[PDB]
Amino acid sequence: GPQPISRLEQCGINANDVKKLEEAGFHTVEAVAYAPKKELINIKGISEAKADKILAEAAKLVPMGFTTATEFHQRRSEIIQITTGSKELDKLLQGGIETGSITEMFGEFRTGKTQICHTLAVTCQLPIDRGGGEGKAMYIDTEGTFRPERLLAVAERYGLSGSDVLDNVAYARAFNTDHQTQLLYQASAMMVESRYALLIVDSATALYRTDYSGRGELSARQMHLARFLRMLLRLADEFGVAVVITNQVVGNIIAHASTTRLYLRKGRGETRICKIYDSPCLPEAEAMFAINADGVGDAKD
Amino acid sequence: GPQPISRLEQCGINANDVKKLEEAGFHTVEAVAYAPKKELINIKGISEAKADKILAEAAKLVPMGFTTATEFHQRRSEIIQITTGSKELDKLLQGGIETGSITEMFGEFRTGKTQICHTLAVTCQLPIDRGGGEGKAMYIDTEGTFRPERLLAVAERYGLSGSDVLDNVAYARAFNTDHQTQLLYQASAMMVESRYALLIVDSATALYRTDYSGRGELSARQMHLARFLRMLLRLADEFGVAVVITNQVNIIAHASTTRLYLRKGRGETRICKIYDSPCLPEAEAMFAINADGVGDAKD
Amino acid sequence: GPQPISRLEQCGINANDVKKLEEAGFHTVEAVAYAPKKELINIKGISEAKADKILAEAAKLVPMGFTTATEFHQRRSEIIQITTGSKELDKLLQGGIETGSITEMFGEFRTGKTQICHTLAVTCQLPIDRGGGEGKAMYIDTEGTFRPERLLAVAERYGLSGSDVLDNVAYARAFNTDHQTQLLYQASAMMVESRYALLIVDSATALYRTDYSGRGELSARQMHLARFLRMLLRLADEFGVAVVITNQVVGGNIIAHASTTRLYLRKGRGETRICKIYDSPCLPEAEAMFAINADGVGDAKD
Ligand SMILES: Nc1ncnc2c1ncn2[C@@H]1O[C@H](COP(=O)(O)OP(=O)(O)OP(=O)(O)O)[C@@H](O)[C@H]1O
Ligand SMILES: Nc1ncnc2c1ncn2[C@@H]1O[C@H](COP(=O)(O)OP(=O)(O)OP(=O)(O)O)[C@@H](O)[C@H]1O
Ligand SMILES: Nc1ncnc2c1ncn2[C@@H]1O[C@H](COP(=O)(O)OP(=O)(O)OP(=O)(O)O)[C@@H](O)[C@H]1O
Ligand SMILES: [Mg+2]
Ligand SMILES: [Mg+2]
Ligand SMILES: [Mg+2]
Repeated sequence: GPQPISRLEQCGINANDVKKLEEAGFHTVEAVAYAPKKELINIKGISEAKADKILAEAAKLVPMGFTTATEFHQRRSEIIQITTGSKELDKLLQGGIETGSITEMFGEFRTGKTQICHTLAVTCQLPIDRGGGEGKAMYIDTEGTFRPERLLAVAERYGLSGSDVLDNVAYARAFNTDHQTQLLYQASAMMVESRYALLIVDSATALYRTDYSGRGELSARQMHLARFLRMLLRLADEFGVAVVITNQVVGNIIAHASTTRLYLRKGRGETRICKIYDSPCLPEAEAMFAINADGVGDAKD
Repeated sequence: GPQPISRLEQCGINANDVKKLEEAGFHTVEAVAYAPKKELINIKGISEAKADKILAEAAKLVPMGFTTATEFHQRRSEIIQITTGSKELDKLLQGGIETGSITEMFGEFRTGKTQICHTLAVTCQLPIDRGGGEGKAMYIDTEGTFRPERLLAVAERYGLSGSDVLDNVAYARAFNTDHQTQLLYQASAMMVESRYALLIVDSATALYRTDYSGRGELSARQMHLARFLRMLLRLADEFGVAVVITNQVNIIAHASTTRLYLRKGRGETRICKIYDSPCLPEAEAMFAINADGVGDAKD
Repeated sequence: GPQPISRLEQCGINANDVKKLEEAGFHTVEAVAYAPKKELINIKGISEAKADKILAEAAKLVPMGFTTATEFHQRRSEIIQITTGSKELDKLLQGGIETGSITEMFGEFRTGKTQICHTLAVTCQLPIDRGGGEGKAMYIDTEGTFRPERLLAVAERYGLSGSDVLDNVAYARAFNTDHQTQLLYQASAMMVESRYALLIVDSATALYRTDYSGRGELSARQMHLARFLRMLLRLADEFGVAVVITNQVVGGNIIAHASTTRLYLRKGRGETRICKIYDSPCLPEAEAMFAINADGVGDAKD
């Protein structure tokens, strides 16, 4: 129950004003309730009086009162944890990737940040009883490393139709930072008509280094990156989907944006070691995994 | 003895005018005595004549004369200090978190600002004789980092019923600065029916960076934050509860009474340092983050 | 279908402004859509208003919306894979050299970086049904190791006219880094009038060590190399040709994401050589052995 924006018109908001909200980026009742007063006023063709009518009726459908901690604890029992393909890696995450939050994977090059994303892009279509999310996947690529054939190998592992998996994965390559943020506007509208479960941005920081290379323009890219991260957190709270982003390390804005940070480093041979950095519920522990032809699997020395 | 506002009606003020004061945020005689003349005039449906009647009769129940330092010293002896879970950390605070004042914890990410809040959200329910506050907990979250499972582990450490602990913790996530301030209005009404002891805002500065990002709007966000901090100080003086806020790293200079700096040590160990304080000396203390909550370091 | 830049003039942009885009390096509508806002504004005689009209109308011809994974799978199915001459080496690359992307071959001296380039310079002229690209070859040399006689021996192996093979190979030796980058401007104009299929730069890192030898100039050569690498990746997306560069490792961290497939070469017994794949999004870490024969790069024959 994400409260479609069409129900906001039933409260009293005229249908023409709803069109302005959809083109602005708001497609749910929870989105306008998330927005302050200044967000609706800045929209073209919306006065302060019209903004107050939206916030009042939006709070009726989505209440924001105080709830008991035992109630929010039961809300965590309804959270879906997507498997990563490795049993030892799933134990490290106390179940898997938590939906509705941003997960950051920072590590050296060639470690396997992109490989983990391709594996998760298929496991989200798995049934919920098998550790999936029963939703479509969304892959935003910036390195040119997207390979649909790698998705077919993961589908064969769990016995899913490779053709149906590719039909449920949306792909788009961002050419620049302005294009990278612009793709999120189309992403919000697509998640309203169909159910998605995973949003992948690989890489989320590559385009911010090539465009703004000067020293006086450092504050400019930080303003653009902060605005890009805020839209990711809004989409996570809006649709309850898992957000996975990659970062290349040879960065203080992705501190509070990410809810769970993962550090990847290379081990002996094809084995890799993963460690949890920042997390509110998971303890600092490590787990070993490997990168096989079937995707991300368990280590087999 | 904070003089509830119901006694103000007994002096001569009609009860209907008192209802307008409660909807504004004033629920005690000390609260309306705290407010100047301009605060009551700005309230809808209150004239200057009605405001003068309130302040005059409020001074009878709450006098504003000079008192001996030994008398105010005994009033500070009644202040409750909530334990933090670490014995070395409790010694640093000369007892623990002081109720009725704002405590700010500023530090880098992953230091443990949220972990201290979850630990204090359970230790505040302990009996006062056991180092608690004998009151419910209130958690206002802005990062999405609230974990009820962390509260259960701390409750099992001190031998408390996990179900009863979750029933005594109020949780609400603020989506923006306007929503963050709006939650305090509901918070004041909840503290009237039941006794609370701790108010947590994590983070108190995160939403003020996401909403107001421009440069021409810099003066606007400072006015909204200053008004938010004054409401926290008003709630602390009104109900005598502890206010704990986190900040990720000038307006919170005089607003905050005790500042705590957190930095990471080797492994799971953490180091805490006191920044600004009128009674606590500049000292440091070491603590750890265990599965049972915030405990002492054990090399 | 890369949408040539001449179609951008049909939308409303005057043809004279399009001429400035060709002199800058943009020859398709997908190229100006690839470029951000700052790239077009920095060009002499182009204002922000003219740049906004280009980017807006370019998005109309080349949409930048989300596509199904099955659609991008068919886009990779249309990519031409040029054979390397060794059957075991072609199996290692899941087909051959991928066009439209940069392929790096880093290895010690005498391993065979130059020999592989000469072999690919002839196999690209083969028919696509025979594993070729049906396009001309372009060789940018920096070591003075270009030998047309090696091209004639490879042409005799595949039964091609040696005279016609030499007529379809463009050669130019870069004397310095500034000359190395300047040759790419001439390369873009040549690929518009005639069809090319392969661009070879051997070596792509030799001139950046001899020219910039000081320590205070280290940050200067990295800016020039990074700008040079971006132009190679842009030409690959623009013309859909394969880009092969060689590097001596006694590599750089800037060619990390720029290169799509890295190959490591080491010497075996005799004339045999061993090849290994380093970084790749689709190819697994595996090794393959090959040899250097008089006919070019062939399979190992103990
Ligand atoms: N088909 C495959 N089968 C098995 N293993 C593979 C396959 N393809 C790639 N790998 C392995 O996965 C790794 C790929 O690393 P990856 O491309 O994910 O790095 P990355 O984190 O994306 O770095 P960057 O994005 O900065 O280039 C390689 O080291 C390789 O060993
Ligand atoms: N179950 C657990 N057992 C032991 N330690 C834990 C457990 N869960 C979390 N931790 C530790 O507590 C820390 C949590 O950091 P925390 O989330 O408090 O940072 P923070 O102050 O909220 O930073 P920010 O709010 O700016 O993101 C982690 O570094 C982790 O090592
Ligand atoms: N006509 C030929 N017949 C057989 N083998 C040959 C012939 N010509 C050259 N070779 C072999 O090919 C190899 C050439 O190595 P090559 O010049 O490709 O090294 P490289 O990778 O260019 O090193 P660098 O360019 O860094 O000096 C020689 O070792 C030689 O044995
Ligand atoms: Mg990658
Ligand atoms: Mg936190
Ligand atoms: Mg060579």
